Amino acid sequence: GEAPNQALLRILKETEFKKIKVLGSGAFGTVYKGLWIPEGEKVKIPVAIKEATSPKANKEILDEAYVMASVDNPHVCRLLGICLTSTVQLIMQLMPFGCLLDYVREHKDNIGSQYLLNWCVQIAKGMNYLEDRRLVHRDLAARNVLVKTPQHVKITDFGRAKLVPIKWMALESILHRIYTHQSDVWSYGVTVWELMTFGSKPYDGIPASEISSILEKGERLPQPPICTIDVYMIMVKCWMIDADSRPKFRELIIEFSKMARDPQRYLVIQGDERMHLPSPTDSNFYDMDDVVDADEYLIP
Ligand SMILES: COc1ccccc1Nc1cc[nH]c(=O)c1C(=O)Nc1ccc(N2CCN(C)CC2)cc1
Repeated sequence: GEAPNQALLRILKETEFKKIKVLGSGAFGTVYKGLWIPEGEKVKIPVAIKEATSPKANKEILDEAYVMASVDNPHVCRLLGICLTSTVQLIMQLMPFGCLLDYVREHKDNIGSQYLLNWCVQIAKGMNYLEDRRLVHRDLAARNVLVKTPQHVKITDFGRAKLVPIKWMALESILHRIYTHQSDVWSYGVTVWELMTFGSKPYDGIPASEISSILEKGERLPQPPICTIDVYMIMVKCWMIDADSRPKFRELIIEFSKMARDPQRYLVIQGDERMHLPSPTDSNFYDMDDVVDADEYLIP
């Protein structure tokens, strides 16, 4: 029926890696900056470690590990391994610039049309991969897209991924709890809106209980000032009542790619092209000796 999931679950030793500092915290626990130096490989891999102990919380963190180890794409956050301490630790690739939501907010005056459209292509690619792997994300947002380098973003948070965030949810999802890859398209449309507005909160001030009826009436998120009808039309198509009428991720890759070839024709930003963002060809962009990124460190 279904193909056997031959993914390898890597078990890392507590002594094999160290916690440098705290990146962010919440209700789940906390995410630490860290370094992983495996066995005797003469490599230092920059990592992010996701840390009360209870049997049900450990099932939830192990389910997230299962899903995360069962993915491999340049625009998806893969699980490097797990550490079997009192409470299970998830070891993932360090995405130094953090989430895209906080990134667009903090760097607005330096974010141009090329970056914005390149991000859209990259998220669509990552999402289309999840669709190929028959994986419904169920929590796509600009807060769940991480920045490796300003020119490379990846999809994260598989704590909801299967084979509530109302303001990102499709109408069928709010009303009937139906989650399809076309419901992820709605969440993608909201994500694009989050980027195009440089981090605005969707339906700000409106309570989540009012959203259901608002979408039912025919109301949608407004057109960002930088958005041409071409880009907004896409966002709107992601928000159709008929899930089948919404675009497919493979089409979103195509659409945003054509636009990324001539970004100034599709996004009107004041002082565009003269805008600068960190590049791997910059001064002190990165002990430092023997540091390899996880994307270049393959197999045990
Ligand atoms: C799976 O856990 C997550 C779910 C949703 C969003 C983020 C994460 N955490 C992950 C998961 C994997 N890799 C990472 O690097 C992270 C992560 O959060 N990294 C991360 C987060 C924040 C930062 N700073 C960016 C600059 N800012 C001013 C201060 C914080 C740096 C790295």
